[PDB]
Amino acid sequence: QEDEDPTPYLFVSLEQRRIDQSKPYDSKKSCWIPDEKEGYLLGEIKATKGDIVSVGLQGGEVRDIKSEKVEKVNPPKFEKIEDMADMTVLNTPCVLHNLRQRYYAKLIYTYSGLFCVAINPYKRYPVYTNRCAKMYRGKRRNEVPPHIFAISDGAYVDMLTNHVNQSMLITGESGAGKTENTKKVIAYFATVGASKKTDEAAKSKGSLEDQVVQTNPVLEAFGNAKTVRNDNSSRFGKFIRIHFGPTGKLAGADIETYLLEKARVISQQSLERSYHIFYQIMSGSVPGVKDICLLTDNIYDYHIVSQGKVTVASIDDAEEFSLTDQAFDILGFTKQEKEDVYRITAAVMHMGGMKFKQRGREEQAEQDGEEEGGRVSKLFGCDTAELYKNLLKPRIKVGNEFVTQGRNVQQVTNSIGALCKGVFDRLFKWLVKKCNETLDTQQKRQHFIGVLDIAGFEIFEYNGFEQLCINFTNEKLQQFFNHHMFVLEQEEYKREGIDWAFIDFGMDLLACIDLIEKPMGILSILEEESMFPKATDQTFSEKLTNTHLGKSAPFQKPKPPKPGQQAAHFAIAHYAGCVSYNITGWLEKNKDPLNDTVVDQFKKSQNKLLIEIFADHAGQGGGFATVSSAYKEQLNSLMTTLRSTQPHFVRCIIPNEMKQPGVVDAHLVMHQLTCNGVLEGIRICRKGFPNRMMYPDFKMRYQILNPKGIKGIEDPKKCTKVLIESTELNDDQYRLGNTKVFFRAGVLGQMEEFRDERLGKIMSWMQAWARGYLSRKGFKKLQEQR
Amino acid sequence: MADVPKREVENVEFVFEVMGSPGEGIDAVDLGDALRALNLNPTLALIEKLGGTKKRNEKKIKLDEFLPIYSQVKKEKEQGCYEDFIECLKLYDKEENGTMLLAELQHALLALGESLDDEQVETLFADCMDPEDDEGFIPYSPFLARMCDRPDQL
Repeated sequence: QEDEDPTPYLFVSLEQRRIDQSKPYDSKKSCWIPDEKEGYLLGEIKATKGDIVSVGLQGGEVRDIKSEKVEKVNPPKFEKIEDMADMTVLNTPCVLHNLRQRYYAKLIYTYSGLFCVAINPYKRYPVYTNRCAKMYRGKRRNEVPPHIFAISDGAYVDMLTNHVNQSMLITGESGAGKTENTKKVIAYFATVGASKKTDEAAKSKGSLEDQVVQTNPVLEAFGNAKTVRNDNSSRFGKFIRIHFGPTGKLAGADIETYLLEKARVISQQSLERSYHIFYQIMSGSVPGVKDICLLTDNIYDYHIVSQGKVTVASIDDAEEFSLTDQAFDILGFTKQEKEDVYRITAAVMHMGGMKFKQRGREEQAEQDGEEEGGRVSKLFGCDTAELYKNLLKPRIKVGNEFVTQGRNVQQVTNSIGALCKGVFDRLFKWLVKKCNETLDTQQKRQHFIGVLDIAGFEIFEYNGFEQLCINFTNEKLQQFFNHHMFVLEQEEYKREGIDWAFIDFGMDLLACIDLIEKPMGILSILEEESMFPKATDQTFSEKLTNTHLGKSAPFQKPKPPKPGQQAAHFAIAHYAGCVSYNITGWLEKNKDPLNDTVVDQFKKSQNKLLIEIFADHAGQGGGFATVSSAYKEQLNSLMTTLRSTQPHFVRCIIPNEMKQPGVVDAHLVMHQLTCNGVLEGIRICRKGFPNRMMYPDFKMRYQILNPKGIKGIEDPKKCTKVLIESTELNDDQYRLGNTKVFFRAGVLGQMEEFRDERLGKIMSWMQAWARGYLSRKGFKKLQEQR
Repeated sequence: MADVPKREVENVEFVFEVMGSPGEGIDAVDLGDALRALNLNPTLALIEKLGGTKKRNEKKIKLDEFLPIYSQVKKEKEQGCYEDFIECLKLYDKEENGTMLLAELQHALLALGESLDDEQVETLFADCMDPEDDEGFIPYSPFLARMCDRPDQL
């Protein structure tokens, strides 16, 4: 085939650019106002009566709106600008407008400072071809149009130049194209890092992209689930490290996983499923599996995975399991290993069906049947009578000796749930380890570029324990971004010889992070409540308010509810907005008591895979044995890994919920730009001097404001100084750097007004002389014929 | 009226002979062209401000009524010149070598200020513009010298 020219999908043409920049525009009347339907509308101020502005809209409507809601517009010079950090007006409607206008012109990539924004076109644009990729090899970001390839190549160069590992954090909700963008980043590194050895094994093993994708059926069967907002949602953070050798060629890859949503193993909301694997195995599409697993044809026999939905219209679980079983074969799992994976997965389902009861007022619990336990025992290769004994009457370490302890119905029931989640979590870890063996090339690993995929900030009508956890995670991730931007800005100002006094932009998020994680914080209070058997949801809610309301700035009263249901207990001022949290059940959800006696039995059972996945357990930060403490531990492990890399940031956007090309749902995109940090980035950069022009560019642009003043001055820095001083600009509205001039927000908009007025006047003169030339030409014709 | 040098009056009279009628004078729709015939270059805004019209036979201007108009335009001073136009087109001279893209100048004349039409630019370029490069560049100093009748700049 021939690669289509990517120019129409990356560049604004010279012709189009001069059309945009000469468009009529009134700085005094143009404005953005909010609108319920379109998010924002472009308007013209018709009149102002005190604080009330009368704004004309397209169509003739005139709307009275308070002045505080009337926002400024960017002048035509900044139309479809490639890096929105160069806009003189930096506000939400101006960001939406620039993104929208580029999208309408088939341009899906836009920079916003460090961020590279990719808006899914729902069309096949020729932007991933080799022809396109070659445009970006070794090019600086400002030498070529915006592209994820520019970010990818930049991380590659920085790795080779700085000798430091890199990270690429890619965000995107369902429909945003995050998966496609991740595949093409991997493919891009496979291109610039290709070698005689990689091209050799590329016909037998396949390309790096194919090798990684070949792990999807396994990792997604066990790690993905149908949520309310996504039929195939990843329930874990994934860090794909792409390793390079001492000469910058591919050196294999490995996958690290974080924060698997263990709770989903034993609990589902009414419109969600558990992990796909449970329904895949139950489909019966692979002969022999269900017999090996002792499974029935009735999903509702297994309560732990049948509390919400059990089928999904867009998923053929029978076909998926056939592909999952094939992937196990392709990935080098032995027949025995594969069937033991199935056995353990089914044993988790059976464990959930083990019932217990109380006889009289005796606190001790006992079996309520043994059929379910027997199946667990067969699959795990352990003794049934011993399993119940270890569940009903475990032994605890009291110093030297082991003492038997009693358990009631609730205590044994909670231990089952913890065992179901624990086994599944350890099985998933092992599956990742096995998948990484297929990505290992034994080559010398020098540095890596790691691609991070982890769920983004979420705000729902109901925000529970899981919302706080992932929002806690994204607060730390956004602080990570703020700090990186801070470091680079500090280096830029030093490099330019301009005074810098700003505090670390990450400090802005610290009060919220500390409210969640520090002692006496939210998670700490939750963990400490378990030391009080009298504790209830209200006792916990009261201690949060008593400790933090009016004392921790990010802790706020919850929004008033819609009827009684929406009633929440407290709110947090996150970077992405105020979030109200309902603490119902948090005390129960956070308990995670693993029965060490049972684990010891598992470690001596006949199922060899069960032994392996518990290998690092030797059974015989905050609150011990809680979900919150384990969550904090893995989050800190993730952040430590990231803080040892130099990061890059890609933001994938879903423009509309119908997959329609060329349509931008303003409210939907605004919500994403708030959750993915783009607007936080705007908030930071506009605080100082966001806009910067090289001195030759400034002189070229604004020389007309004082041609006499700069006559004969060769140095463009001196010319810039003369030109600015000849304007009415305030002395503190700019900064003169070594190689560029810095400007506060809105100042270049004023320079454009000066330029427009002077250019329009002189052009009218020039055209008046043109009409005089053509007129005197025609007057000589009349003078001769008369 | 009576405060114009006699030689200048004779030039005006010659324009009125060619353009106007002995009795009525000139039609107000020709005020701009009459001022241009006298080597002035008023903007459309200045013409309109001084009584110019857009339909013929709506207004007539006698000689004695035209002289103070002519005098005011001739005394008005910020009306542009070759040197101002050089500085203006430097805004399109990235290489600081006295050249610009022909397409940039055509767009500017058709989209900014008191824009011309395609036919006027075509005639203007054919008479005053040198051929363009393969890159699309032209020297704008010779073009302006011819348009402004400044042979000293050639």
